This record gives sequence, structure tokens and C-alpha cells, in this order.
Amino acid sequence: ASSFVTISGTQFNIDGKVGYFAGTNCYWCSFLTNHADVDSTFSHISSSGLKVVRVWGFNDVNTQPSPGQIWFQKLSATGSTINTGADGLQTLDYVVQSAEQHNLKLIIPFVNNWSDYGGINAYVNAFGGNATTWYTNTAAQTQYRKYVQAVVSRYANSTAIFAWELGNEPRCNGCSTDVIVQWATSVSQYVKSLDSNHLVTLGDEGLGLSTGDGAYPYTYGEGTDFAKNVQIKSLDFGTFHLYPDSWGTNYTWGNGWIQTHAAACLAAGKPCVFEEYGAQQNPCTNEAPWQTTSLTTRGMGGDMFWQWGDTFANGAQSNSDPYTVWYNSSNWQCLVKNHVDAIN
Ligand SMILES: *[C@@H]1O[C@H](CO)[C@@H](O)[C@H](O)[C@H]1NC(C)=O
Ligand SMILES: *[C@@H]1O[C@H](CO)[C@@H](O)[C@H](O)[C@H]1NC(C)=O
Ligand SMILES: *[C@@H]1O[C@H](CO)[C@@H](O)[C@H](O)[C@H]1NC(C)=O
Ligand SMILES: *[C@H]1O[C@H](CO)[C@@H](O)[C@H](O)[C@H]1NC(C)=O
Repeated sequence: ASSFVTISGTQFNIDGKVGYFAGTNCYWCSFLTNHADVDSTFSHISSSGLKVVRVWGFNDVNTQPSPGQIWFQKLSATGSTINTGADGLQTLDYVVQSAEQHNLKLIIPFVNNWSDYGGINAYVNAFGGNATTWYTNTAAQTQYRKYVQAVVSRYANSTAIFAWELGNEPRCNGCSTDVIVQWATSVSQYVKSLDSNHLVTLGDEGLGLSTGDGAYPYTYGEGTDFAKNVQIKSLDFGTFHLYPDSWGTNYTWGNGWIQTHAAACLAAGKPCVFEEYGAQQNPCTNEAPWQTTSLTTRGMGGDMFWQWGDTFANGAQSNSDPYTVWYNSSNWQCLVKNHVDAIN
């Protein structure tokens, strides 16, 4: 079947089936220009049994790129432009078309915290302030909400959207945690006002939670309070990410990070999505326990590793990093086929 993704209990209902899901991150899927490369990648993700793919919903620039290069929005002090041409949001339209054909669902964030593909910094270049004043910078927020409308109105009645996501890893370093609570509240109310069919979430890493062991990710240095955020009425589920190598923690600390977040989601009466994770060293050994904790903890609705890697008919490989799990590799067998088989 094909219906809108909803929540039943503290699980997701995807095409009429209520139960845990596995998915993957494919930020780069959104920028593929050859339709055959979106088709082969989505064929592989679907035939692997994954149900949800997270793709970027942004590609922000301050200067127009070399002719032929993809860009979705040009941010300027004197008038910004949202690109709906063939080198713009039509590349994301094909990703949604292919998700519909392959019975896949998509999580789509609207801005990056980080400067990759522009991010908050491309708004600060156009509209002044800095990365923490961005949240209440009227000109930057007015353009951000114009871009949110331009993306949400294309797919608001498509059954292939799993959830809209306010941003990738929003932080407010050193800020009061109320700055992101009030921004997330207002912006998720706005997204609900444009689309009543789809779920909405924040896209944060889950930093700031007092039920942990006091490591830096549980403290409040990055402007986020997980328990305050998941209680926002217009956010339907919580997200959290996990990178012990970057965070200075050991890999086994990841299980308690999953458990504490899951319990905070369930205390708020909602599901959690373990939305990104990776280990740079020995990923099959170090990430498989995390997948089993997530599958077996009440409050979790699904998990998505960072990240899918694939290769195309002409012999080119996709973008990648040290966390890529290449389709058909031995790490794919360990972290994708074995995990889908455990779920069902
Ligand atoms: C960002 O701007 C605000 C307001 O001027 C200021 O209070 C804060 O210190 C600035 N951040 C940095 C890192 O300078
Ligand atoms: C599209 O979805 C909106 C709810 O977000 C609904 O009001 C509208 O009727 C739907 N459009 C069609 C053509 O069904
Ligand atoms: C994937 O592996 C199978 C062998 O297990 C092979 O039949 C198929 O051609 C491979 N797919 C790609 C895209 O290489
Ligand atoms: C590191 O993690 C915890 C501290 O959070 C410690 O008790 C545990 O023994 C260590 N585990 C490994 C395998 O390093």
C-alpha cells in the first residue's frame, strides 16, 4: 500500500505496517544529476529492506556556482533566489519520484548547522550576525521560512515523505537552551500550517540530557535540552545522533546514550529515531551492538546509519567519508542485511 507515515503508540505506521524500521542516510542522493544513478541507488536500498532514507533538503550558496552545478538557494543581502530549475530543486523532485516508485520514505532537513552545502554560515554571510544570533535574525529567519515553504509545498501531498526536519544538527553553542526551544516551537508550528499530512522533527543530535553520566554530550554547552525539545507539541518524535570518535567517548558508551534518549522519548509519549551513527574503527564490531540496543529498547521507532555508499553504471562512486558502508560490501552484510533480518 502507500499511505501517509503516521505514529501508532510509540512506533511508526509505514504503508499500513506498524513496527520498527531500519533506514540509512544518503545526503548526496539529493544532488545526483543522472536519474539512472538515483534509480540504481534506491533500487539497492529498497532491495536491502531499508524503508527510510535521509536526504538533504538544502544546498545553499552565496555566489552562483559554475554553470551546470547544482544549487537550491542563493542567499544574498539584496534578494535571495530559490532555484526550481533543472540544476536546482528538480534534482530533489526526482529523488521524491524515485522514492514513490520504490516505496521508500524520506526524512528531509531544511538547513545545515554546519557549513557543508552552505548552512547557517551562508545565512550569516548574507544577513549578518553570527551562528548563535541566526535563530532570532529576522532577515535570515524570513528567508529560511520562504525556503521551507518552497520545499514543503512541492511534496506536501506525497506519501513518500516520512518527516520534515527543521535542520541537520542544530546547535547554539554556549546559548541558553530556550533559544532553540522557542525557535523549534515556532518553526514546527509553521511547517504544520503548510502540511497537515506529515510528521515533523528537529534533527538535533540529542545533546543535553541529565540522566546520563556527565560526559560532554549530556551537558548543556551546545544550546539544546533534549527533554525540553521532545515535549514541544508540534514535534512528533525525537531524533539523536552518535559519534564516539568525534565526541571523545568509547564505543560502548553508545548503548547508554541510546537507552537514555529512548526513555526520554517514551516519557514524552513519542517515538525516538536513532538518526545517525558511525564508528571510524571496526564498524561491524562496534556498531552492531548499538543496532541491537535500539531494536530492543521501548521508546525507539527505528534507526539509520551514517551512511550509504554506492557506485554507478559508469564506474563512478558516490560521495563518501570514513563512515560510509558501501552497498554489497562485507560491512553491508554485517550492518544492513543482518540487521534487517533481525528486525524481520
Ligand atoms: C555572537 O553575537 C552575539 C551578539 O552580539 C554575541 O553576544 C556573541 O558573543 C557572539 N559570538 C561570538 C562567538 O562572538
Ligand atoms: C493536500 O493536503 C492538504 C493537507 O496538508 C489537504 O488540505 C488538501 O486537500 C490535499 N490536496 C488534495 C488535492 O487532496
Ligand atoms: C551485488 O552482489 C551480488 C552477489 O551477491 C551480485 O549478483 C550483484 O551483481 C551485485 N550488485 C552490484 C550493484 O554490484
Ligand atoms: C569505557 O566506558 C565506560 C565509561 O563510560 C567504562 O566504565 C568502560 O569500562 C569502558 N569500556 C571500554 C570497553 O573501553
